[PDB]
Amino acid sequence: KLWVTVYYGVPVWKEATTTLFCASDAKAYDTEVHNVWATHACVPTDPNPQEVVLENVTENFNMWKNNMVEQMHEDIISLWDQSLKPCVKLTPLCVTLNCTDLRNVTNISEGMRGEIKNCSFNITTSIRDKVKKDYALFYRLDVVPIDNDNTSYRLINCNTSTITQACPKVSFEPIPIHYCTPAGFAILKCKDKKFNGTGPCKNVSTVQCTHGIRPVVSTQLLLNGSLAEEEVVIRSSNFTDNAKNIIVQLKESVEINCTRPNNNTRKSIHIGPGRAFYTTGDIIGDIRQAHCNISRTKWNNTLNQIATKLKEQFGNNKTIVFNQSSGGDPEIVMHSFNCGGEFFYCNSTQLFNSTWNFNGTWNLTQSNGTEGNDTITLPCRIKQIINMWQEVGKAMYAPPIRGQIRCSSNITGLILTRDGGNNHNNDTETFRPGGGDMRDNWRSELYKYKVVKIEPLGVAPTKAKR
Amino acid sequence: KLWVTVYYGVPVWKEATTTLFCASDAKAYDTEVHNVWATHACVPTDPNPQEVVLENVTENFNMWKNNMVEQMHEDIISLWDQSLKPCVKLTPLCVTLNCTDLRNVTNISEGMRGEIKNCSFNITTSIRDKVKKDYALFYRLDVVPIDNDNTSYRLINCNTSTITQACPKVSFEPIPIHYCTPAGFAILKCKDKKFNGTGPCKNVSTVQCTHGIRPVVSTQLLLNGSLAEEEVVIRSSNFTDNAKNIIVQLKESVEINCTRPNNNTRKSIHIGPGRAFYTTGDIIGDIRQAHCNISRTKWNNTLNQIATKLKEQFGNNKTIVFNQSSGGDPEIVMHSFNCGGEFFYCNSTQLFNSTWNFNGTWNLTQSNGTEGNDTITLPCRIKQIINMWQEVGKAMYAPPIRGQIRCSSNITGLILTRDGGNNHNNDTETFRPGGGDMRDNWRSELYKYKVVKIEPLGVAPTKAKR
Amino acid sequence: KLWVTVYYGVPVWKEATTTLFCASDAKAYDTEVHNVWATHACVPTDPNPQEVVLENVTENFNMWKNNMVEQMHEDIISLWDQSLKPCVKLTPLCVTLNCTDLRNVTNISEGMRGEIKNCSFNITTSIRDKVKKDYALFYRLDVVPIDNDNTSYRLINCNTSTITQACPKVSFEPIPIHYCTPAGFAILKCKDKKFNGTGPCKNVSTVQCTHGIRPVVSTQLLLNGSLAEEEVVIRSSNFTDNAKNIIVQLKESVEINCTRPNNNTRKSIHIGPGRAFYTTGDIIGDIRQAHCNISRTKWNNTLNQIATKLKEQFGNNKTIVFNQSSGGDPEIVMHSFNCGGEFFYCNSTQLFNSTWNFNGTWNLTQSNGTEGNDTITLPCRIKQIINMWQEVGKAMYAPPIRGQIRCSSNITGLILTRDGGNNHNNDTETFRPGGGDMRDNWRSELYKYKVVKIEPLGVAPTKAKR
Amino acid sequence: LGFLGAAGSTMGAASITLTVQARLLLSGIVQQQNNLLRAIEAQQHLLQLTVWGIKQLQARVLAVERYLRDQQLLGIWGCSGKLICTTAVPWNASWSNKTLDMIWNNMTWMEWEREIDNYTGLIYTLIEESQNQQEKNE
Amino acid sequence: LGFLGAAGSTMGAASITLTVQARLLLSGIVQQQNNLLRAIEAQQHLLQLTVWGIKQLQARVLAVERYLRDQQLLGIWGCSGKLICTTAVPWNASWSNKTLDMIWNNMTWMEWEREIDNYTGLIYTLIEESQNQQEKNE
Amino acid sequence: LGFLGAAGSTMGAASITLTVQARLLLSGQHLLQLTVWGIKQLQARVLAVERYLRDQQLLGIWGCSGKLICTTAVPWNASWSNKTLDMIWNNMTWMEWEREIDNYTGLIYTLIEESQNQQEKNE
Ligand SMILES: *[C@@H]1O[C@H](CO)[C@@H](O[C@@H]2O[C@H](CO)[C@@H](O[C@@H]3O[C@H](CO)[C@@H](O)[C@H](O[C@H]4O[C@H](CO)[C@@H](O)[C@H](O)[C@@H]4O[C@H]4O[C@H](CO)[C@@H](O)[C@H](O)[C@@H]4O)[C@@H]3O)[C@H](O)[C@H]2NC(C)=O)[C@H](O)[C@H]1NC(C)=O
Ligand SMILES: *[C@@H]1O[C@H](CO)[C@@H](O[C@@H]2O[C@H](CO)[C@@H](O[C@@H]3O[C@H](CO)[C@@H](O)[C@H](O)[C@@H]3O)[C@H](O)[C@H]2NC(C)=O)[C@H](O)[C@H]1NC(C)=O
Ligand SMILES: *[C@@H]1O[C@H](CO)[C@@H](O[C@@H]2O[C@H](CO)[C@@H](O[C@@H]3O[C@H](CO)[C@@H](O)[C@H](O)[C@@H]3O)[C@H](O)[C@H]2NC(C)=O)[C@H](O)[C@H]1NC(C)=O
Ligand SMILES: COc1ccnc2[nH]cc(C(=O)C(=O)N3CCN(C(=O)c4ccccc4)C[C@H]3C)c12
Ligand SMILES: *[C@@H]1O[C@H](CO)[C@@H](O[C@@H]2O[C@H](CO)[C@@H](O)[C@H](O)[C@H]2NC(C)=O)[C@H](O)[C@H]1NC(C)=O
Ligand SMILES: *[C@@H]1O[C@H](CO)[C@@H](O[C@@H]2O[C@H](CO)[C@@H](O)[C@H](O)[C@H]2NC(C)=O)[C@H](O)[C@H]1NC(C)=O
Ligand SMILES: *[C@@H]1O[C@H](CO)[C@@H](O)[C@H](O)[C@H]1NC(C)=O
Repeated sequence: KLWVTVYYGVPVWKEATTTLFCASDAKAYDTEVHNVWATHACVPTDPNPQEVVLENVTENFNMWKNNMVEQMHEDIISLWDQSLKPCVKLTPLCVTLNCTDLRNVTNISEGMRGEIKNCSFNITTSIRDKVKKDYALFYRLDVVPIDNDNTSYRLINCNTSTITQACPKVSFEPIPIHYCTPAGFAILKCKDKKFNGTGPCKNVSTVQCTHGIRPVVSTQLLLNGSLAEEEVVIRSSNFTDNAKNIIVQLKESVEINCTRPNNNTRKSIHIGPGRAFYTTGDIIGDIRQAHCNISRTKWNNTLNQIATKLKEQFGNNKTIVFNQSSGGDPEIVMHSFNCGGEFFYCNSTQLFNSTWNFNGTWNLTQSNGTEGNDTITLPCRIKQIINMWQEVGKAMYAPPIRGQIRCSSNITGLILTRDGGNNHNNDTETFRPGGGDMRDNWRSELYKYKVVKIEPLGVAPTKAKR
Repeated sequence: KLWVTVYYGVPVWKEATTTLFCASDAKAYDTEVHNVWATHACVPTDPNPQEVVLENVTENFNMWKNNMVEQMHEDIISLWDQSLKPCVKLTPLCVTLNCTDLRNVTNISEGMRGEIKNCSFNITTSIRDKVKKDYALFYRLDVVPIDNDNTSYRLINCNTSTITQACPKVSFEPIPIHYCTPAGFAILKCKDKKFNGTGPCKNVSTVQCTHGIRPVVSTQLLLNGSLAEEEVVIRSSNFTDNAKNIIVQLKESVEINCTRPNNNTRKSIHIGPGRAFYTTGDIIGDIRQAHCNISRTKWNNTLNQIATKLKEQFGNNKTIVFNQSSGGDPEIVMHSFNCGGEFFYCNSTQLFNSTWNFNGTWNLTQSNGTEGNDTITLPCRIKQIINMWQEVGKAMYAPPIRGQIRCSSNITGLILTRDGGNNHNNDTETFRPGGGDMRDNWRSELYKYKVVKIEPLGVAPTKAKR
Repeated sequence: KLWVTVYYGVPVWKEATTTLFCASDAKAYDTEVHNVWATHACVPTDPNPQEVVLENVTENFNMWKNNMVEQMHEDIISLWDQSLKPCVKLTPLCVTLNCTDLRNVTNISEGMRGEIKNCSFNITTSIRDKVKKDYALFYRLDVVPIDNDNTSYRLINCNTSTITQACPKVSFEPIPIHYCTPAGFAILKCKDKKFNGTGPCKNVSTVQCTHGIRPVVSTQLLLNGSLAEEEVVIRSSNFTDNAKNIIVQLKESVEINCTRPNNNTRKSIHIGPGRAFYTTGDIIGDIRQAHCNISRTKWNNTLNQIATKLKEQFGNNKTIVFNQSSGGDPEIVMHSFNCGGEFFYCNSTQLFNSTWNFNGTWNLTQSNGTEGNDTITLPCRIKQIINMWQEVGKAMYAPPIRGQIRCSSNITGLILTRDGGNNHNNDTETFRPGGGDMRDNWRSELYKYKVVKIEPLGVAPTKAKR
Repeated sequence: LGFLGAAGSTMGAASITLTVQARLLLSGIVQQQNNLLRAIEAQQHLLQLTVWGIKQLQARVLAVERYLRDQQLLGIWGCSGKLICTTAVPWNASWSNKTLDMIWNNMTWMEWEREIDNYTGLIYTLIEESQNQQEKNE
Repeated sequence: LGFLGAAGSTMGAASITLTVQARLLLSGIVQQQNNLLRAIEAQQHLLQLTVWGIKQLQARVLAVERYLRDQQLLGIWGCSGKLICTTAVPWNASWSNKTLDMIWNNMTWMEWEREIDNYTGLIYTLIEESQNQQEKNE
Repeated sequence: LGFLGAAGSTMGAASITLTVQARLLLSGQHLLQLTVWGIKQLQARVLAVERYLRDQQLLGIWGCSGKLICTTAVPWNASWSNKTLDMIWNNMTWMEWEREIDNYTGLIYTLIEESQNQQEKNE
């Protein structure tokens, strides 16, 4: 016969939900200037990560019902909300605008672009009685013609919602963040080389904190993200359901060199007591449109790796099409992202123009001597006013940045969307660029982790009497 | 000789104060009525309430200095304030109004009521140079004549303070709430059939959570409340102090059938980016004034019941008088309450017109065959703008409700006010309807409960040496 | 041989930092009047202070890097911000003003002072449609000549900084506050008769809480403050450095009698829905400048008391000089303080014009033949608009106070600044009134206290085996 | 569940049987209900600084404070064990000159615990000193 | 640090001289981490309330609540001593008609407890009764 | 006598009065609205709790589990400012004992808990 015996601290957990906090070690905290929203809050990261490897475990994972995704989704949203809340309100600047073409019709170097507009307008000063007729510069993407008049114009989202400009001191440069659980919980990491996103996992490890994510939001192509191993891996909730999105993770980084070749002046006008709207003073030199530099050979090779895996997914006998984006709002239709606090919108038509033949590929572009037409130049433009992706209202103006701007980053993943139709016997599966969701960018990064609560008390029948 | 011996968990409580939390079952959450001024914040109520009978205790109670009254008072105050705080601000609409008759002079069915006013006015929208001459509808109770010309009007509360309309999605239907103490405390319930409100109590029962209150605030009357047993009961701090109020608890429910016989249209006009004022579009059909249906004999017999208890209170040889209230602000002067998100103001005269003699009563009207002039019809009217009862600021506007409105509820209690004067030898004690206090409605509910802290540790000499 | 033995609850503490809370006593809560400062938030102070004297202790102190001085300053700033945050906003009243001399030219009793200005202006009323030309009385300090000419005026801060008037119901009368630590910490008090601010201390005591501070912000002077016992003590961060401020504590109180001999009317004008600007109605009777009354021989006794201690600091053979600050901000240049919610600015030039000599000093004023020219009378003036001392923004307005204002307070300490120059062989050390710092006022109050964490766990070898 | 129903019954009669049986029904059931409520609340989440979230947060903070305080009190004087604990302190008859039979089979807890509301502080401090003497011996 | 690697190991083999030492090492490590967190935060005073400040405070409150739950249970049924603890209730073999050696050499803690959850109610209630029993035997 | 009264006295006398300090650090205006000092007090009390439970945890994890006094099995290393007994008991204070046992105190703590695990392994 037996009497139960208890053991506190047995290896038992249970799939659960809880709250998490961040960690920004100390490199961001060292500067102590232009503090980013995340820097002045996160607890210093523990210098030595602990990753205990688990054996003889086949825990099931499913990233499409991962609680930590939604939680961190509303986290980032609320953080931006409070981070921008206290600074300037831009509601009084919504008036009629009297605009000219650019600085002058005198153009050398592209011609009539229309991207400056030299708009003039009557405004009220800090003193209630005093009023002044002032002028400012605006891009085509930041102004709508109104009253059927060549001179008349207004901001885009006046008749819709409100605007509050970004608050100038704070930087928009992301930093790594480590989610760490409170005691009594742990995070499980699926370490397998290949994982489709749902199912049992062989290589399982236990950690107390995630690796730095460095939160970046982009449309069409992931940036400064993580890399796959030995191949490109695709994840979908239901491949047969073409309505859902496709997640692509690449096995090599791709260097992207974007720049804004324009010398800028930050002219500051007051509209109130503390209200100091910041606009562009002028441009020194020619107006060269912002663009991104990309290698041709590398792009082909990586996109061909995608082609093979995508073929493998939906049966060998297929022909692949990469049509451009159907339409809609600017973010999803045309590649957009952030760089040095300036939001770039790049026309990636030439990026997706490919029709792999069931019988024409498997030969990469191995051009050794190139020294020439090898850079893919992207026509990129600027929008200063950006609204909430999901919320109809809640807009934000971007203050201009003085001087020259240039980033260079690491393309690590793509967002794809299959469109059905006449592809059954044609076998012409068409994939278009996607985006517009805040959760997917991070779904691409949190699939490997899942949280479990730790229940240490355990019972075992044993013949020992007290 | 003895040595003290200690016990942990002796039955010892003590008069105390603490914080409490709510428990709204699951039913409102099972309906997703979108956070009706207190839904998702409450913990699920325990399935099985525990009401341990107390024996051989004569615990004293006094409801007039029960603190939880005040605590839940301020709870309700802040809870309502935080619900209406994030939605629409309604200052800019305060202008001059140009108003007609009702909608039209074509009246069949009551004549010149004046309750629609088809008021027109110039206003400023989101874009602040396109003045819009718009119209809407308002009741005679909602609008004051400023400039006694003919068609010059303003919203009553523009001299006083500010207005913010109720936020349309949230409903107003109250739901039961259970106050529950944290551990280490308990609530004592006086279970006696008749209790005057202060003194020792014979039947005591300890629970941990109160029964659902379903917070309802009404004046001159108590609605969907609790019932007494075997008799009407009557409570007052100092009966001789005629200045204090009188709370009356009834032993039967009384059915009341109130309705708003008008088909309504919710016309929505924007005054800003997110600012969308909601007004009445029009009325389909005749304009029948809102009213409440009440049985005669029930009312008469229950009024007889109260009178007998009242001539037990102040000596047998008395003559009873029920004059209408003296005057003052609309709430206490004439009856008012809420129904389906519309605040009704019913003219309370036919109710309190009674002079039950010292020698004419003691026969209830048990009229069998009635089938006729048996319904007490109440002239009821609408006010859309309601202010804070105690503070002078903080007023709200009530959005119109489309379609037909109709409630039917259970009258359970009364508030009365003794007026002194020439009643000494006349013996003509006069009582009028009261109200205007947020506490008393709930004083009528929380009289039986009182909170006590539990300190378990107790000492007692005993001859046992360690 | 030995085995370590653990002991919980031993006298080891450690230099540390933590958070503190205030105590206002039960009586402040009992008054329950307008929640002056933070009367309710403060916990009721303990009836019985506990001050365990510590012997055999030489603990070092240094007040210049005591963190609680910084903590107290930030706490006071946050409390003031919370108090003024919901107060009426005063941004619209900033217009041109059309001003006469004061009221009338019928002066008797000082002549052309200019302190009323009976300024008229054009301002919008609560209703946007109606605009009414109103007036208001303003002190000469409040309005600067603007647009030159003679009859155009505007408030000192408009483009530079917004203004929000003090909420009227709250009062500024300070009350004692007791900082109390949470458990696990203690405060050490240096009880020595004379302490120069840094070094070891003999007489020490551990206390549960600090004594009431009754925070007072004053310039060039200290009012309602702690008094040194049996000596006058002079403290400075660097005696060698002239720039470092010098703090002088006194051993006797000095009675000061300030008043505002004018009978005032609070005329209230609305500028919005809840916006009710409060201005002065008029003055009943003659207009007399505010005047503080001070005894001669007593102030002089304290001037000689300073002299002796000062020439004991910087070497015997010196000649002492008292000069007023030649250039300063209006608060910094002359004396200012608060009284009954009215900020007085007095001309303390007759308190700082003394040239103490090396010979003939040490003889006090024993004038028995007084009853006469024995009162130093201070020319004092009024400013209603006061701005953050440090931040260039956030200015407040003082509402006028009806009737007569009078104070009588307790002068206890000084702030002085040494100025270097031709004083080496001249030996003419010159000292000037100081101020303008929020910390220094409370640096004197918290000099004797310092906080230490308490770590109970200690380990010590002992030969006992388990 | 398992609340105090022995208050009416004389201190002694409750102490002999009811206090022992109720002890666990008072220590475990109350804590288990609190644990279940916390677990459902944590899984539900929606814990924002709203009018209600702050209230229940303070509620559970108070609960843990009161429980921990009792454990510290029992632990400091040697009741690191359970309900029943003797002591070395002799009960001074000057505090209360009453026979055990009257104290146990005539008088209850509430009435008696109020009667010592002057001697109680003296009693506890003496318990601490006796505990120190036991520490010296061992 | 010190997280148990016995999650894949067979409950019985892991329990005997393979997991007991690690369990206490894990507790010591979590205690050290908590101490490091509470000291650095007190030195920085960066705990001012903000979204992240609320998120970390709640997490700390949850952690202490949970640990106190575990210790509370552990004490209230008589195991105030160490992780391993016996008890008096005979194990009704009906719950799982299975033999000891096979279970110890083949079954692991996670899969073990998930098919015991039905009878865990019964065993814990029997335990509290055994506590009552021995306390009214003493 | 007193919260820090023992300080001046030698460690041995401090041990006799060490229970008055053990009663301090108890860590216990019931409503806590988000106003000013109210929340300051809430944060302060929340800290104090961790302080106690940290010290409590160490005690239980060590071979002590029981307050005010607990003895061990690790021999005291000469290297750890060894003196005599009359020196370390009748001559010097807890406050300034920490001064020389400070880098050693951490070494001693690691020693005690390793031995405590080792004795559990032997049992
Ligand atoms: C605060 O207290 C101080 C201390 O009492 C007051 O200032 C003191 O003022 C006295 C003078 O009233 C002064 O004593 C003089 O000291 C000088 C150097 O030590 C001496 O030179 C002087 O002798 C005479 O000559 C001076 C001119 O050189 C004259 O100014 C002075 O009045 C003396 O005059 C002599 O002759 C006349 C006519 O015959 C006769 O009436 C006089 O009595 C005298 O015989 C004095 O000895 C102190 O040195 C001063 N002390 C300080 C510290 O300054 C000060 O006024 C008080 N302030 C207030 C507001 O009350
Ligand atoms: C509601 O209940 C009351 C209580 O019965 C009813 O009141 C009254 O009933 C009596 C008996 O019918 C009436 O008395 C009459 O007295 C006069 C003079 O004494 C005389 O004509 C007869 O003796 C007659 O019985 C009495 O008038 C009547 N009211 C009074 C003043 O007490 C009452 O009718 C009920 N109904 C309603 C709807 O009010
Ligand atoms: C300060 O300036 C204000 C103006 O802002 C003066 O107020 C105005 O004073 C005049 C003269 O008394 C008032 O007119 C008078 O009205 C009465 C009543 O109808 C009438 O009988 C007189 O014949 C005369 O017309 C005027 O109403 C008043 N306006 C306001 C808004 O108060 C004020 O007198 C000045 N005070 C001083 C001391 O200079
Ligand atoms: C008018 O409201 C407000 C407007 C602005 N700021 C506010 N701050 C608190 C408010 C109230 O809570 C309040 O004053 N109210 C009165 C009592 N009330 C009722 O339900 C009720 C109304 C009429 C008759 C009987 C009961 C709830 C609410 C409407 C408040
Ligand atoms: C309350 O008091 C009554 C009256 O003494 C108790 O009823 C008696 O209790 C005793 C012992 O408790 C029994 O021996 C009697 O048989 C009971 N009956 C009578 C005569 O009333 C009652 O039990 C007490 N309640 C408690 C538990 O406090
Ligand atoms: C502080 O230390 C001094 C010095 O040891 C103590 O004074 C001695 O106290 C003992 C007993 O109380 C006397 O026998 C000695 O004559 C005292 N003087 C000496 C040794 O010079 C003092 O008691 C200590 N006080 C505290 C509070 O610790
Ligand atoms: C346990 O006993 C039951 C009796 O019905 C039997 O069916 C079951 O097989 C037994 N378990 C084993 C594995 O022997």
